Amino acid sequence: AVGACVLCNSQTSLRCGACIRRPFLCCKCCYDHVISTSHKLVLSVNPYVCNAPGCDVTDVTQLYLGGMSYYCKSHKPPISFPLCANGQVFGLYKVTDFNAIATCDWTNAGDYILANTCTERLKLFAAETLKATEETFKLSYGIATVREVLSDRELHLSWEVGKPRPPLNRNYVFTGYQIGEYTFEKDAVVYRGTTTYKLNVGDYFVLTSHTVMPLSAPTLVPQEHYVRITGLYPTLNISDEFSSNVANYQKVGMQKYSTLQGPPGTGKSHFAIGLALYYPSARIVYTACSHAAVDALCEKALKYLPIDKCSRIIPARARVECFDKFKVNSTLEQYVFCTVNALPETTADIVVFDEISMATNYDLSVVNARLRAKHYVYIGDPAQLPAPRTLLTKGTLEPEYFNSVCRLMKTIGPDMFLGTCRRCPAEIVDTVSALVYDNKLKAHKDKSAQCFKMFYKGVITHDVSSAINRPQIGVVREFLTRNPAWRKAVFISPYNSQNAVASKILGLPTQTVDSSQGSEYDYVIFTQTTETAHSCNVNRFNVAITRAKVGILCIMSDRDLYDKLQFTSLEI
Ligand SMILES: O=C(NO)c1ccc2ccccc2n1
Ligand SMILES: [Zn+2]
Ligand SMILES: [Zn+2]
Ligand SMILES: [Zn+2]
Repeated sequence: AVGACVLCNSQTSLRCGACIRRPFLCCKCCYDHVISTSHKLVLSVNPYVCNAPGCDVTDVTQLYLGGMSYYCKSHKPPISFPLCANGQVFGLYKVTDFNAIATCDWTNAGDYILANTCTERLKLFAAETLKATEETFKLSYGIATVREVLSDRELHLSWEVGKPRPPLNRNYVFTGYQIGEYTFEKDAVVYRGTTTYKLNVGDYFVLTSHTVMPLSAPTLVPQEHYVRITGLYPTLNISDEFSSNVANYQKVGMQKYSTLQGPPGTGKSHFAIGLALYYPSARIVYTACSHAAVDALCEKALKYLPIDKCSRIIPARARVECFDKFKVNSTLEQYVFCTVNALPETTADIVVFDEISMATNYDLSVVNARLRAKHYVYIGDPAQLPAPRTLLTKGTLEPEYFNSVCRLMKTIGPDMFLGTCRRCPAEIVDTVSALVYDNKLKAHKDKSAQCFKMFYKGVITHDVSSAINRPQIGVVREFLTRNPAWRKAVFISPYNSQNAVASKILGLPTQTVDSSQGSEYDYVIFTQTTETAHSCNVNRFNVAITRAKVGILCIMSDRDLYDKLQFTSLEI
C-alpha cells in the first residue's frame, strides 16, 4: 500500500485502481493521469470512494476530504477539500506517454512503438501491462472437449459455443486436463502432446493462462565504459579459429553491455563460444528465449568447451525435448545454458543473450533481474524475426521497436557487426545485403548457380486463415521430377497450412519461415503462398532465403520481392 511513483519515484500511498497493474502514482502524476484518461478510481490504504452509506461515487474528480474520510459533492461536509486541486490528488508525501500505455488495447503498432520510445521505468510498465493484457485475453477463447480418439497422432474435437476458436498451429501450446501440455494441426485434427497419454474421450484442453509477475530490473542496465578489460582475464594462446573476434572480445571486457549484429551464417554461435575461450576463467551464462536457441549454443559449446564445466538448465514443466549431453540443472558449473523463463537467481562474469530479435522488453528485464553480471552481450539481428505479438492486428512492427537492444542496433548501430556470410551462395547474400543490411553483408561463397525464382501467383485457399496454394506445390512437384538432387530439400512457407499440404504431396520435410530461423539446410524450396503483409515481410523474407547452403527455389507471389531476388529466373 506504500511505494514509489512509476513516473518520478516520488514516494506515495496512491495507486491507479483503473490500471490492470495498479501502478503507484505520486500526487502530481496521479492527477495528470486521472484528469486525462477514463481512469478515475484512485487506491490508497483505503480506496478513494464516497464513505456515505450506499453511495456509488468512485470518481476521484467528484470526491472531497471530510476531515480524514472521503465524500462526493452530494455527501461532503461544509468543510471539505476536493481530492483534485492545484494539479494534485490528495495523498501522503505531497506522462502523456504513461496515459497512452495505461489505456491502450495493444492491438495497434503505435502501442508497441511507444512501449519502446518511452523512459526506462515506463518500458517496464508497458511490458507488464502488455503481458497481463496478453494473458487476460486467454480467458476469451473456447474449450475443446474430446469427441473421438482416432489414433496416437490424431483426434476429433467438440468446441465451446459463444467463445472463438484459436489458431491450430504449434505456436498456441494448449494446457490439457492435468495430462500435460498438448499441441494441434488440421475434420481429422492432428494432436501432439508434450506428454504421451492415451487421451480419454470427454477430456478437455484449455490455453496456458499464466500470471504476470512484476518487473523490477531495467531492459538494459546503464552503460559503463572502461579503460581496460574489467573482471575478465584474456588468453595469449588464442586458437587462430577465434583470432578474427579478438578485438571484439576485448571491446566486450571494456563495456558493461555490448551489441553484436550478426546476419545469417556470419558466425554468431562461434563468436559466443569463442568468448569463453578468450576469457577461460570467466563464468558464462548462455541464455535465449527458445529451447532451440539455447540448444544451438550447447552444440557449439560441446565442440569447443569442456563438457564437465557445462550444464543445461531444464525447468520441471518440460514442454519440449532439450540438449542431453551436459549435466542437467547444475547451476554452479562454469558454463550454464538456460532459457530466460527458467533462469535461476545467480551471478556471472559474462552473460550472453542470443536471438535478441526474439526477445521482448519483458524478457530483457527478467534477465537483468535473475542474473547479476560484470558484462552483458546481446547477439542477434534486427533484420530477422521478432517474437509474435498475439494482440497486434493493426500496423506492422518495425525492427527498432522489437526491444531495447534492437532499438539501439537500428538507431546508434551495433557495437560489433559480423560482416561475412559463410553459409549462403552469393545470389542469396547479394539479395539480403541489398534488402536489409544496407549492402554491408559480404559473400564468402561464390554464386552456387542453384538459386532459382519463379513468378507464379497460383490459387489461394484458406484453412480458417493459414493460407494454401496447391498450384505452387504442384509447380514444386513438377520441378522435383526434373531435379532429383532437390529430393533432399526442406520445404519452407509463411503458413503451416501450406506446409501440411506440401508434406502430403511432396513428402519433403516442412518448416514455417518462423521455425526455420536459426537452422540451415543444403537445399530449400520456398513457396510464398500469398502476397499478404505477412508473406511480404522483409525480415521473414530475409530469414526464408538465408536458410540455404547450396540451392534455393523460390515460387513467388509478390512482384516486388521476385524482382529483388538476384536468382536465375525459371519458366512453367
Ligand atoms: O565456425 C563457424 N561456424 O561453424 C563460423 C561460421 C561463420 C563464420 C563467419 C566468419 C568467420 C568465422 C565463422 N565461423
Ligand atoms: Zn510521480
Ligand atoms: Zn490508470
Ligand atoms: Zn456520495
